[PDB]
Amino acid sequence: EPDKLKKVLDKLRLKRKDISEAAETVNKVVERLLRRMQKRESEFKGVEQLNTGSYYEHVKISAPNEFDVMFKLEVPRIELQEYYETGAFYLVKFKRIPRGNPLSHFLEGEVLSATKMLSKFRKIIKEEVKEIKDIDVSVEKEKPGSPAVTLLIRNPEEISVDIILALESKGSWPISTKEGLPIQGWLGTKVRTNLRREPFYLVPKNAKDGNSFQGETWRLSFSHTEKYILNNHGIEKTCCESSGAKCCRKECLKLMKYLLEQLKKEFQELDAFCSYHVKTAIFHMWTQDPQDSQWDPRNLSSCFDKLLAFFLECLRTEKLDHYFIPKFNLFSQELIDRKSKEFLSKKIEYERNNGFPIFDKL
Amino acid sequence: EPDKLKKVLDKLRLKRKDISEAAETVNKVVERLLRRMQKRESEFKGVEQLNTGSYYEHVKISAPNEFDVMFKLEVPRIELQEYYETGAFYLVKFKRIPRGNPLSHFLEGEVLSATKMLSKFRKIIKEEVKEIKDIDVSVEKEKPGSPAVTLLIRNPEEISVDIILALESKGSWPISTKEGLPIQGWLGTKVRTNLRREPFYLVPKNAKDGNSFQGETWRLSFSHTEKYILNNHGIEKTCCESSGAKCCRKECLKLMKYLLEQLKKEFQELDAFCSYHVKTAIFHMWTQDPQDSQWDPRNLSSCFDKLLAFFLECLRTEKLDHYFIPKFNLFSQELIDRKSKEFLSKKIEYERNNGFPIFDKL
Amino acid sequence: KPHRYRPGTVALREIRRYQKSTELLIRKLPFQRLVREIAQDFKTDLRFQSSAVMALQEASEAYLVGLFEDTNLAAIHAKRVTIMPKDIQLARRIRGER
Amino acid sequence: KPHRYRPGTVALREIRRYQKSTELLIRKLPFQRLVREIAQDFKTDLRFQSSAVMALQEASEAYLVGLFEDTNLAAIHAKRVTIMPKDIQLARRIRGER
Amino acid sequence: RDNIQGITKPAIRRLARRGGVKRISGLIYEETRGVLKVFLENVIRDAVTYTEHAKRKTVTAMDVVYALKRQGRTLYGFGG
Amino acid sequence: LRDNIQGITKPAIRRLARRGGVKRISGLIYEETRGVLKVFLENVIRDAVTYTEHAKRKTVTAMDVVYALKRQGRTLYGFGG
Amino acid sequence: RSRKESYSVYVYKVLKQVHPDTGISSKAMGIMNSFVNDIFERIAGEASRLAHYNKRSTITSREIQTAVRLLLPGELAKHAVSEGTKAVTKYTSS
Amino acid sequence: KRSRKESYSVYVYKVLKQVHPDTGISSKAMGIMNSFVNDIFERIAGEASRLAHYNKRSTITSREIQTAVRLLLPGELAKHAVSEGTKAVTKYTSS
Amino acid sequence: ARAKAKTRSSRAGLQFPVGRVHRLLRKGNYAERVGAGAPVYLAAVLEYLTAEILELAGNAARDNKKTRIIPRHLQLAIRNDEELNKLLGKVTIAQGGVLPNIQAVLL
Amino acid sequence: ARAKAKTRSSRAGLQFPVGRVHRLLRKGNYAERVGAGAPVYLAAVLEYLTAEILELAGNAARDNKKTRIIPRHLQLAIRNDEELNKLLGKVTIAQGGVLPNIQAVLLP
DNA sequence: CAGGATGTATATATCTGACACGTGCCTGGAGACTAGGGAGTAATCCCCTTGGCGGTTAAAACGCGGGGGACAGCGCGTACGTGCGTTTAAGCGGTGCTAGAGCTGTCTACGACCAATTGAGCGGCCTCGGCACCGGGATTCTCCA
DNA sequence: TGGAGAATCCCGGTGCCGAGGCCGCTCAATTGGTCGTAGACAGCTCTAGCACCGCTTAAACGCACGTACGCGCTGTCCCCCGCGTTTTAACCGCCAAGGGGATTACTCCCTAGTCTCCAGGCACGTGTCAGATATATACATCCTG
Ligand SMILES: [Zn+2]
Ligand SMILES: [Zn+2]
Repeated sequence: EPDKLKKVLDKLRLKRKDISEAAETVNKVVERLLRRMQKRESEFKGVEQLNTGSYYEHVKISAPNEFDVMFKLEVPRIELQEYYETGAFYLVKFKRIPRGNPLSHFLEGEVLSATKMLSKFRKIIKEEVKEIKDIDVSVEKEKPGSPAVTLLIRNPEEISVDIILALESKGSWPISTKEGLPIQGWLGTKVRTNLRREPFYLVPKNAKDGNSFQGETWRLSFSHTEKYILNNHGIEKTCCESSGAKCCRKECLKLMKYLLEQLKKEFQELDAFCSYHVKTAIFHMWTQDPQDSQWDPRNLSSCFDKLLAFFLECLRTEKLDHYFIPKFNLFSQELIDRKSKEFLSKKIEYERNNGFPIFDKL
Repeated sequence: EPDKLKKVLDKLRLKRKDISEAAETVNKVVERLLRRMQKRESEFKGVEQLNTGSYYEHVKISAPNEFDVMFKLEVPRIELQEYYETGAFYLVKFKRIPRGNPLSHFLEGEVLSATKMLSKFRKIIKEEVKEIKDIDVSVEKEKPGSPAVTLLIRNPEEISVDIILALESKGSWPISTKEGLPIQGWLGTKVRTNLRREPFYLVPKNAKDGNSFQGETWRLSFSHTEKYILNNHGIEKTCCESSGAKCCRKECLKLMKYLLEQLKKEFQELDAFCSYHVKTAIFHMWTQDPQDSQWDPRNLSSCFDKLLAFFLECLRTEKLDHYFIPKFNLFSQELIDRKSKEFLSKKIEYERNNGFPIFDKL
Repeated sequence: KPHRYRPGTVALREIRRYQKSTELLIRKLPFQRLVREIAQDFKTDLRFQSSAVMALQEASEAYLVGLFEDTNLAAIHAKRVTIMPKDIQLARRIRGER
Repeated sequence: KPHRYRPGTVALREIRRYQKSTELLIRKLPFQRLVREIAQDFKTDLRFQSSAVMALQEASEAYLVGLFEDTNLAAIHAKRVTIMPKDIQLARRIRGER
Repeated sequence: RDNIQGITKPAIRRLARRGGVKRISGLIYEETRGVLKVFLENVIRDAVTYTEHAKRKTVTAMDVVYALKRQGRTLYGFGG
Repeated sequence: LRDNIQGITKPAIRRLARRGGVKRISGLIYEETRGVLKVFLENVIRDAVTYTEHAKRKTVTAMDVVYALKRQGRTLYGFGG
Repeated sequence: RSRKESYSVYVYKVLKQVHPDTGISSKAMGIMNSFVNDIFERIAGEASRLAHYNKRSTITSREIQTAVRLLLPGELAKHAVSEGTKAVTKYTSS
Repeated sequence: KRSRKESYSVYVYKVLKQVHPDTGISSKAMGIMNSFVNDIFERIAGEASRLAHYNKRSTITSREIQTAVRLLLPGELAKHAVSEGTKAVTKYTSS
Repeated sequence: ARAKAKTRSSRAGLQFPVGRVHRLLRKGNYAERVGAGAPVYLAAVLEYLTAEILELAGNAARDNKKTRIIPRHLQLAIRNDEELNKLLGKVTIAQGGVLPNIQAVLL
Repeated sequence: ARAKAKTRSSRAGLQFPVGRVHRLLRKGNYAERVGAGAPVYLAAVLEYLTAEILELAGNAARDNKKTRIIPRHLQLAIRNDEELNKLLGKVTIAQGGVLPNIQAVLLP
């Protein structure tokens, strides 16, 4: 029933009112800090914040003791060396560079040492944190497995912020993305060309350890395109605003998202199925969704059982070819085990057949 | 006897006192005229008088109704084309000339038309003669066989002057003159090199008509060298002046010269044996004369019978290889007939055995 | 008075558009007239395709605009703003063309 | 006072003798020191005949004296008498060497 | 039959503007006319010599390419 | 063996520029000259090293140097050419 | 009956290799064809002069690589040396 | 072993005597002349190569030599060389 | 009984020809014999340089927001690199344009 | 048989080697067949040119009052002619000297 | 400063003609073999390059004066930027046509190639002649009156 | 105007050495005979250079307004140049030594060349899409007051 969905939606809205104050103090202090970064001499002179918006549909969020702000940094000519032949991760090397790139001491031979730059970046950020202490801020040293520099802030509550560096690249738009992002018929090739004219990112994240290089393996990142396609989801692109026929796409988005949030926080065996899964899932649903009539609050329940049906259909077929990378079928047993998926289907059936019992609470 | 030689010498001196006044009026008016030539616009802008001195030993002279003044005119790069394979006459052609030589209309194709330039030169000289008439001067038109522009002058007596153009050339010092002018042992190679460093001339004179080009056949001319070797005849070069032992070379020179003058003026069959013959003859006598003791007024008669003996020895051998051109044996029957030479020897014997009867007169 | 522009300003926008543009600024007719005019000296009575003519216009325009930038910098070093012939002469000189 | 010569005068006679002369004005020792100094960068441990060294001194002297006359004429067009670096820069520029 | 005055002064001005010029002395037009004339004379003389040994009556473009090449003015985009 | 670049004595430069026909000699031009001269030398000697190396010699001849000038379009005579 | 060879095939091959997303105006096609040909001409004449200096009768890749080094600007030469050497050694193992 | 080398100094001296047998000479300038001769011949030879390529010809004749020099040399010089060349070849046809 | 063609381009794992190239080599009047690895070396260097160019070409073109390749892009890219412009200085380009540039003294 | 060996240069009436030239031609790796008059043609060309050279060389030399030859007067004569200088523009010469001239502006 | 008018990037829609595929063909590249001779290396030798030790003398570096050429700045005048209306000649399309470049055959002189023998020029020794070179008188020179 | 050393040209003798002449000899030219073929005509077929003929239209030119750019000039002020002192260090010649390039033989390998099949590019033809044209909106600028 859509009324229970609106009440939990309003719960998310009240939580968003808490996150406004909290994350706004957070956004101002990292804006201050990043301002300090540009006057501080480094190889990170030009490193500015990558905004993705502030909404729950605009930042990937959890427990109030954690936050995330995306940072951008431009990069010169970069060759793309695949090690993850599924198509999800690459290596980090340059091109010719006649001028001479000022990171040779950071260059492991020809590869780029993500370890050294992350080390020195944590060094200079803690250096600057102890240089000026207007607001109560300190760097937290967590385990060297997740390269997200957490900054504990005692204003107003203990708000940590996962500082992560994303690299602005105009390099290639690789061959893995050739037959990626199909919007030719449903949306248009015109926009698609304009979109692929723009830059892109890669996130340094230590994947599965079947590799010589850990941390120096980097996953693809296109968050600008994701916020673009977020504000341009419907067949009429002027939607999510007052001028279009208001759908339930962001609605069902947050529903399934925080359903899975509550589901992993109450079933702690299943944690690998991160946020990107449902994102590529709804992308493929959309590319097979031709009609807008099946996306509206009147059809909210119909379209939501439709979404459940589509996702469970992808599970039984065991194929989820990625949107940007259809060669990379992210439904691979090597990273996400089968029996986990079976119990995941069982928890979906639990939520399904019992009138969604984890949302009678608030 | 040397006294009769001195009396006819003094006769030549009195005649030279007449020629002083006559030829001095002549020299001043052609100096005036030649001055007028340089201000008159022509291809003959730079055409100045080639001085050879004024003495009887310095100008080739005859009857007082004729005189001669040598004119010089510089020339650019000139190839030397031999037609007279004896080695006495050549053709008249240029070299490459990148700038462009301003005589193409005068150039018969590649050959130089001596006819046209001589025509236009006679034109401009008669033009200038009728332009200014200070002294009584007029151009005489004689037969087109001798290219010497005679200028009749009524001041004081009728003095004609054979105007002839000599061309100052720095072109080649041709291969005909390689083994020419041997002074290496008797005089010196040092001077010889310095001499051959200097320029030279060629006289336009219509030779024997076994040729397509008449007038355009040109004979070699080195009058500067001749006046040089005249003032430098002896083994001590400071002779003919007051500082050296006075020889009889100019003496015997004029003796044989005007002996042959009187001889052809009393025997009119023999006229081809011009002045150059005895000049090359005395040159070869000198190159076979090692001693100065046999050139002095005490040895005047001895050396003069010696000169007669040397010349008659050259006649019986029938060879007189030219000084500048030893390949060119000027004792060639084609230009000077044998029976003429025999009667010439007979007239020499006439002068010889009869105590020189043509010099008891004055 | 109302929009009468100062010198150089208009020329600045012009230079902007020009260095942005690539096409030619020549009416090809008198140009090829001069082509055949120079050509006939060596030999007349010859035809040609327009492709070569356009190539000529291209290469000539290219060479002269290169000279324009060189003489421009020359006058710059000369610390002036208006052109002169002597810089052009010295340009040809330094390249040994004169 | 008695024979103290004015500027340039002495330099004029010098320029006369210099343009009349052809020999070099270089002590060859520090020159070839710099030769091996530049050489060792790419690779050390190499010998050479003095002929090539003299050829180097010749060609280098030639190139620089050509630049001297070019920069001289450049300053001439610049209407000055003393040298400057900008003409040299523009010389290299017009030849595309910078 | 001159056509050298056919290169109109404002066209020359436009060209010089593309060459980056602020102010333009009024004397330079005949100067550049002559200099470009000399240039064209060189090029056209080379191309005609080419065309002659090519035994042709018309003229092609590849001869011109060789002319520019041999004058150190290497250009593409016209075949070859 | 250091500071041979300052072995280029200023009066040598002065006399050289005199043969080059210049009149007054600004005090700054010597290090400019040294640098431009130096980069010219380097432009020659890199290819010269490459020459002798492909020639498999531990030595340097003059013909390689000639060929360097050739490829640089600065062809010289007087040393065999 | 006037088949002519071109390299637009291989140009387009390498093009789609590094960038399979681009059209072209065919002017540039012949530009690069003519270009690479002229380059190879320099190389061929160069190696000819070398083999003359070396008094040889044929050409291998050693003289090629050295002439490259002699003619090419900076680290690009070392790059291309790596490229050629590794591809030839690869090809010998075939 | 001894490697008897080619040099045009013989023929240089020959032509030298053919025009100026009076004049002495050095050997440095001699090598300069030999070298320069080789260079211009290389220019002309590579040219004639590229031209016979442009006409797809397996052979090079005197006409091509003539056109090559004419394409290389300026004005009157070219005409004179044409004259000399044509003359001596026609002579050689008559031996 | 054939051994159906495995191209020497594939046998060196490249796009550029080896047969056509080797043909042009022997038919170039350079040498009588020509070593087999010389076309391989050649085709490799030239393909590498080619791709290097085309890389920056596509770079410029996409920066210019165009669909196909025009000379302007090429002239820009070539002159926006030392080693290219070092090795490609005196080449000239039809419809390539000039690098826009103005000395600060002109302002 | 076995008549006296005769130079083809005599049959061209010139002073250049025809056998050596045609050999080096065939050692020059240009073509497949070689037109019989082409070496003679080129040789006659080269003879006329070197004549033009050595002519003005000795001219200049005697104008310096000299017997033997040095690169100075050679380079002078080069930089004095129009056609040859333009032909031999970028040529460099060991101890050739500079062509002396001074601008009238540098003069008082 | 502000407005205002011009200049320019942005956005839509349209058409066309360039550009990517499709296909048949047959022209030159892989397969397989043999020749046979060019390049790689083995030993040797010889010459030549670098090291180095000791004078010398010319050149270079360093101090010093001076005037002069550069330069900062100041009036001026004109000619070159900025608009405008009139002529005009560049470009569009069509039509055509014909001369000339490409194709194909064929045959024919002609150069490539092999043998013997020769002489010429090239490596190396003798030699005189230009020819620096230092000395010593002749002739511009210019800064001073 | 001189003058007065200062450079700069002109004759003398002397080492000196090197440019040119002579001997041996070797390999490359010459002669003749062979053969395959390159181009030389010789016609036969499309195309594109000239040529015109109207027709439009923005470019050229001619005009006037004005200002600011070189030009000429004045003070001034370091900076090259002319001169002397020391130093310094490049040449002039020696010897060692070793190394490295030039030379021979032998072998190997690899391409030239033959012959066989195969597919690769090209000529041609179509379907579609990139940006020009035209229009219109919104901002960037300069210019005075
Ligand atoms: Zn919404
Ligand atoms: Zn006397």
